[PDB]
Amino acid sequence: ESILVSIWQNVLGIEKIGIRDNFYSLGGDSIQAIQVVARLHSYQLKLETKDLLNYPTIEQVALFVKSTTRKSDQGIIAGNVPLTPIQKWFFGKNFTNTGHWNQSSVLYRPEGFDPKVIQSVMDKIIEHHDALRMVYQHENGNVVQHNRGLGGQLYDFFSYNLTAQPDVQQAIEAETQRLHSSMNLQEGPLVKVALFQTLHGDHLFLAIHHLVVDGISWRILFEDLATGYAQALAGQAISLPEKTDSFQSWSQWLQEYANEADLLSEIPYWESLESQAKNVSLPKDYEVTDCKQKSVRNMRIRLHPEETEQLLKHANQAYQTEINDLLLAALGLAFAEWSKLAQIVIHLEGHGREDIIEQANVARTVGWFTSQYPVLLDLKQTAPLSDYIKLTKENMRKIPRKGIGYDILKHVTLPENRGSLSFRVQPEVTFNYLGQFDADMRTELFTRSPYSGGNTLGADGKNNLSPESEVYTALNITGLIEGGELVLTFSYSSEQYREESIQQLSQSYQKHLLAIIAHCTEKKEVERTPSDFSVKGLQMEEMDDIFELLANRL
Amino acid sequence: VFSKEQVQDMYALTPMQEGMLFHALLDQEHNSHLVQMSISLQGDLDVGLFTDSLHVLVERYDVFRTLFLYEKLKQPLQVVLKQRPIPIEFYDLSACDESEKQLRYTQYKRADQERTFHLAKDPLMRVALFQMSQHDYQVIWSFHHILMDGWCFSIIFDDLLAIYLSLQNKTALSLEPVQPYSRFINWLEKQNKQAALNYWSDYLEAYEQKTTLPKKEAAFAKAFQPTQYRFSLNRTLTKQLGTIASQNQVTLSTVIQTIWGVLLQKYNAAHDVLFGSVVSGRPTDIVGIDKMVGLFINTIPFRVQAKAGQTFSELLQAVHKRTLQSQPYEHVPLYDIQTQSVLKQELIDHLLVIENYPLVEALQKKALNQQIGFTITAVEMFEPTNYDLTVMVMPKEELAFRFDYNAALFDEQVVQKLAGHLQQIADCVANNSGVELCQIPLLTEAETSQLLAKRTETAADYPAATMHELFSRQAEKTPEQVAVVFADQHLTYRELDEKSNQLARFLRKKGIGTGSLVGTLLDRSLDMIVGILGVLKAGGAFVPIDPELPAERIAYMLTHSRVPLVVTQNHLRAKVTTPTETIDINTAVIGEESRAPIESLNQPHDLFYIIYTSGTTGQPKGVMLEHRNMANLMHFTFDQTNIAFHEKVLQYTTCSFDVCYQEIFSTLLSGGQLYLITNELRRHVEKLFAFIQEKQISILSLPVSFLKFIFNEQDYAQSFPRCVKHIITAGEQLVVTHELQKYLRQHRVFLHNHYGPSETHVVTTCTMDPGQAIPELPPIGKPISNTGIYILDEGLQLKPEGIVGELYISGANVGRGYLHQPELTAEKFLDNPYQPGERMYRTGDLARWLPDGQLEFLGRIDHQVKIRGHRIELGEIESRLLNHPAIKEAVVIDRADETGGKFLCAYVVLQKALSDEEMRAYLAQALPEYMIPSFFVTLERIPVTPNGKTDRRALPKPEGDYVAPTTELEQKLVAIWEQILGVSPIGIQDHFFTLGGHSLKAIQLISRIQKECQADVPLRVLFEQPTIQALAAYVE
Ligand SMILES: *P(=O)(O)OCC(C)(C)[C@@H](O)C(=O)NCCNC(=O)Cc1ccc(C2=C3CC[C@@H](OC(=O)NCCNC(=O)CCNC(=O)[C@H](O)C(C)(C)COP(*)(=O)O)CCC[C@H]3C(C)=NN2)cc1
Ligand SMILES: Nc1ncnc2c1ncn2[C@@H]1O[C@H](COP(=O)(O)O)[C@@H](O)[C@H]1O
Repeated sequence: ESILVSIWQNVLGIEKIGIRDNFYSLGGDSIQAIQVVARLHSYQLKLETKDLLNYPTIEQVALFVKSTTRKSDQGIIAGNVPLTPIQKWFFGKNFTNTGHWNQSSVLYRPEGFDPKVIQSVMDKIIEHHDALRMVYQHENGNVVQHNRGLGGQLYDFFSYNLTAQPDVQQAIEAETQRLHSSMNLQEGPLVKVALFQTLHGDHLFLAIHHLVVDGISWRILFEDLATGYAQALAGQAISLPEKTDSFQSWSQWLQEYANEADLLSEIPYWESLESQAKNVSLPKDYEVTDCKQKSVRNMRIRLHPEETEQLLKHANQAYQTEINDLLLAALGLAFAEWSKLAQIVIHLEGHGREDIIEQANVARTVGWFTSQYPVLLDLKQTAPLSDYIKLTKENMRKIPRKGIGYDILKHVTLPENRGSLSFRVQPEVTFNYLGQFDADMRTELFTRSPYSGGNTLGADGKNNLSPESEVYTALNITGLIEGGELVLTFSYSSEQYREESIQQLSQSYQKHLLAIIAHCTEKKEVERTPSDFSVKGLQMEEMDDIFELLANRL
Repeated sequence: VFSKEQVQDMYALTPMQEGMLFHALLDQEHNSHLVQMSISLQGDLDVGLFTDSLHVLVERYDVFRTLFLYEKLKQPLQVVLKQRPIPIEFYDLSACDESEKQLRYTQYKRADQERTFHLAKDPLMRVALFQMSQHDYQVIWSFHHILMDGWCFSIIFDDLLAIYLSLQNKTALSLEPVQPYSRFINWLEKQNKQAALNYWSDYLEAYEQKTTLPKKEAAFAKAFQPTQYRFSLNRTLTKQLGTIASQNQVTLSTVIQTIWGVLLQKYNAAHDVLFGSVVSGRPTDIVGIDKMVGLFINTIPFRVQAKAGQTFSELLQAVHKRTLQSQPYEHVPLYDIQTQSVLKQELIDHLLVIENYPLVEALQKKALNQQIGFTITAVEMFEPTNYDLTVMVMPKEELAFRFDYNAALFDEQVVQKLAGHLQQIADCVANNSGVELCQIPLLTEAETSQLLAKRTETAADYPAATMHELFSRQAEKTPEQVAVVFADQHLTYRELDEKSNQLARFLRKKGIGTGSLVGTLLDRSLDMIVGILGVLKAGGAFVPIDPELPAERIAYMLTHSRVPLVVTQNHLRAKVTTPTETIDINTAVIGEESRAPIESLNQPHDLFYIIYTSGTTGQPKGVMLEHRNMANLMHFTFDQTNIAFHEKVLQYTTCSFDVCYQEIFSTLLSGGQLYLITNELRRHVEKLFAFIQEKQISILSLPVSFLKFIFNEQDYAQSFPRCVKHIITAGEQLVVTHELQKYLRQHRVFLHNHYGPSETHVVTTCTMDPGQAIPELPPIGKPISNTGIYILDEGLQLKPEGIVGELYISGANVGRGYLHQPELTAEKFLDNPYQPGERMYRTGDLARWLPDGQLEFLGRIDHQVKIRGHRIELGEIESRLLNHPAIKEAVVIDRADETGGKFLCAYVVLQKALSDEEMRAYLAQALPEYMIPSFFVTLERIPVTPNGKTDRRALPKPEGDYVAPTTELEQKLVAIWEQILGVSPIGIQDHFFTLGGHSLKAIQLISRIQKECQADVPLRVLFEQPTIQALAAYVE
């Protein structure tokens, strides 16, 4: 390539270098190679000098020139998509009426939301993001995903005027309740859209089957919708950001990664977990083994805005925890008081996307990446609160790759690789902490409809899971910040637990979380723990030795 | 006071910092580990802003605020502090005497080079400023090696000047973010360790014998004294090497490394040599690593190996490819690479370092790039240096070399010559790229002419008459005297002459003469000397045979000789089963021959004498001397030996071996008297010494086995004769026992040691010992008149004094060749390459010139044992065994297992029974564990050939190491050993590095000790005595 010739000329100094002259014959060395590569990368081309030396001719090294950044395939893509771990989990959980398992929101726009504009935007949205096209065929009694092309019928659309009814909220609620029943997973759009007109402005309902979307994917979809509507209002060509690596390729690289020995290196950790979790259990107010979503009840507890700001700004520093570490330590103490169990296991939803494949960028990728892993919280030594928060901090750091590996081993690694793993601990309890709501209210061009209804993104959403679906987890605990306050939601099945026992559990949570926020804000020093320092396998028994030796030496 | 707030970070040490922490903990004769950049600045310099800029430089780089903590840890750590100011001493001397100022400055600068950093307790930099005038400042900036590669200083000084400029111009710092050394640590933990150890174990695989350079002296003391020498190649020779490199597709560093390779080959025997190469160790895979301040510089083994037919270009290609294949793995620490090798340590003992950019010049150009008020006017550097030798090369305009060397170990003449040879190699390589490695000469004209002068010196002019003509001209001098006595019967010289004339006149009637040869299968008698001399006067060559030989071997020798005629006694006529005429020497017709002198009818040039050697051929082969060969020896023996003339000589060597005829002609032509002795009496030392003393014999000649052994036969050695004045010996590597020492010292017998292939003569060099002082392994001495002697390599090239090579022998002693199987002759016999017109014989011996001009013998080229990387002189182990009071006679051999794995074993005969350890300890007093024999075999008698040489064939095959007992007393160290080593239960006398320990696990060991107990022990202890029992001196 001419660029590479030009670098050789203006680095080796010799002019007129031929297309296959020899780097060592021209007088290169371990330094002229560095000068070539450093110069070359200015053109965004990359070349390890190992290749420049080993293939010391222009004609031979050019076969190893690369672009520094990959261009992710922005084309239209289609075809077979392997199940990801969470999709395989979904089909393996085998709900009744799987065609009604959704996420949604209701948007609002005071000045109106003209149907043709939002239609054109959703069209471009579904042209752009491929995974929203998939269908799930139940071929041969197994399941396979087909990523459809642009063969029309991207999404179902509906439009309504509610001004004839005074109680517009009830009408829009009942209609969105209707739409949730209509996901033809084998053949049809997985995105449903409805627009409700009203004198106070237009309301826009989005609903999407959960198999193809996620909270991060909703933040993306909203800000892309905002920029798309800005383009449509400006009348310019709707032109979304550069497509990041499409979910098909993520599924492929994951299936490839799922059999690498790298993941299997985690296997002794998850074994050391499961071999200890063997006798994990959770009590029930009544002996029952299945429930339906209509049996689920939820209740909320709040901290005051002052305590929420203290938790957000000051409670972390005293231990270099992050927010998750404190909420989860409080959950540990809550169960330690309420259950009086020696141990408990909690399942957490990571956002996935854990940089598992170095060439994979998914920052703009719509899909269901939610990655589930169990964690065992120790409850035996709750007395020294100074240490319980340290212990919980460290266990959260021992989890490899923040837990993306475990459900690959459960669902995708070929079963000879996955060793002794039993996979027979189940999510009786789960905890998650969302960010702020600001993923929804991210922009002023439109906002959350005051008639939001039961159609929230969160597990407090009423309509988005079908009333006949089975309750897959007994306690679902989610935290979020709104109005400047932390809101905790506890979900339970009315047939497994009664109201008084969840009022107990939720107060025994609020108590210990306020205790922890006070304790850690009052502590004015900073302490640190072995995970802070960058010494592999350093321990409390050793870090406080090193800090003893320094204090003695100096 | 300390607070936990202050620590920024911790790390495990990188392999380089691990190695340098070990090094810094090892030594305490000095702890000079340091660098002292010393920079002279003229002009205007605001010392306040300089101070500030140094404080901002120490804040900028985390590696300058690093401290290394190891005192009690499982594993050394870097601890990085958030704040740690460095000392900045300042001394305004501008008001001081020019006579004082330079002294005060020099005294300080030299004192600072002595001020050792404490790797934990002190900041690892200093700066000092001396203001010498209104516009003159000198900076001293000592720092520790462990902080950074010294060349990193070019970065640090650039940042420092940028900071100073920013402060002077009140302008924001433009410096980029620091490329953090932790970025490389991550990459070191990402990399697969075992793939690289499994490569380096392959690279070293066949490394049979360690490289050497001629160290002057043993480590009698750590008299280390850092010394230097430097030189450079001419402009043209350098750009010629550049042309070679650019034509061969290799770097100039590869050409330089190959030239140093070929040099180390020619300086050794080997075709396979390994030395340390120092490489930047910065993996190009890292982003920005060429700006990363830290410790990267690494030592790798570099191996150059050649085929015999390989051109230098073909070695260039091979060493280039071997370098590229190594590059992915050059970050591995040498302490682990050494563990991959059968040389578990001492794999490398000198370095070749190539540096395209020295720090001076590079630094000396910097401040010229900035408008600041001062100019850096000079710079110096100082670096205490590890190795005994280090060849720096700077590929400057004139390719310049420098040998940093410890002059306590290399003589300046050794290094001066080494640089001469290194230039002569480079010139040969530079003129023809395609010369064979065998054909490159090391020697300049000044050495070539000086060695060849040893042929032209000790030339001598002699009458070169025929051997029987010399006898006749002697016999006319004193014919009436008794020449020979056998049993109790004697002949005069007259009677010997008359009988020889009679027998020669008779033998000529059988056609014997110039075209003819005679077999002389005669047993010892007066008739034997008469027989020889008569056959000589018959003018044909005489072919003696030992009656004690196998009849099949006798018949082989006869038929292969094509001998028509055999002379014997009557009883031997049955031995001659061959179709050959057999003459009774007693036949009365010989009494009728005319007794007056027979005419001399063959000439000194013609064939004379033939005997049959052993060898690698299953057939014995006959080597034939010409008369000129013995005549040349006789005149030298008269001219230049202390052997007395009118003297009585014991004949001992049997007629099958040429020293017999060294006895015979040397006795007769000196006019002495041959005392013959009956064949078997050689078996009866109690009768030999009785005869010698009762006959008052004045001269003896003894095989080497007689000297080694019979003087330890205490009852007889304490009864040894004292009438003897001179002893002659030859045939085997001579060894003098402590008993033989005491006897020679008391009796002051002149011992003469002679050497020769027999294919010339078993004398062609000699030395002689007045009994005043005697080495344990005497040399084989000087060449002799009209003998040329050369130590050559496989190319027939001369090789320098002090280097080993093939001992070619030349001049008047060189025989005609082989009587039959003459097709072998052209392999062994050739013209002297350096001087046509002289014959030369290719001895299979190695030898070395000693600087005093004596010649050293090194055994056969086939037997260079090179056990487990090391060469061994078996004579040293033999010396130690033979000087044991219990051992009478002993031998050592390179045996091998039935897989072909060589091992040392000893064959021994003793005055008492004793345990294996009762001699093994007696060796361990002095001999390294690569050269103590693995097994000891007890025998009744060592097999000897009647020539007296030991026989490797007749000793029995062996039957059936460091292994040691678990003689536990306290397990504490054993538990420490077991937990660190993990590989085995540990013997209390067992060896840490033999157990697979290495330099760094030794520090892990001691750091464990000094926490698991309130104990300490200097690291050198674990290298002086690498055993658990070594710490018995330290537990209390
Ligand atoms: P291209 O090939 O040109 O290279 C790329 C560039 C960009 C040029 C890059 O390399 C660069 O910028 N250049 C850097 C400088 N020049 C070079 O090219 C490389 C170079 C480095 C250093 C020098 C000089 C040296 C050599 C450095 C030191 O060498 C030395 O003796 N080693 C340190 C001593 N420490 C040890 O203990 C040895 C290593 N550890 C061991 O394995 C020991 O054997 C143990 C510890 C005993 C093992 O324990 P146990 O298991 O046995 C110091 C010597 C001399 C210096 C000096 C003064 N001059 N330069 C030159 C070039
Ligand atoms: N005095 C001696 N010292 C050392 N080696 C000798 C001596 N005499 C003979 N040899 C060696 O033995 C071989 C010749 O043996 P021979 O021809 O039987 O004397 C050659 O390898 C010689 O180098």
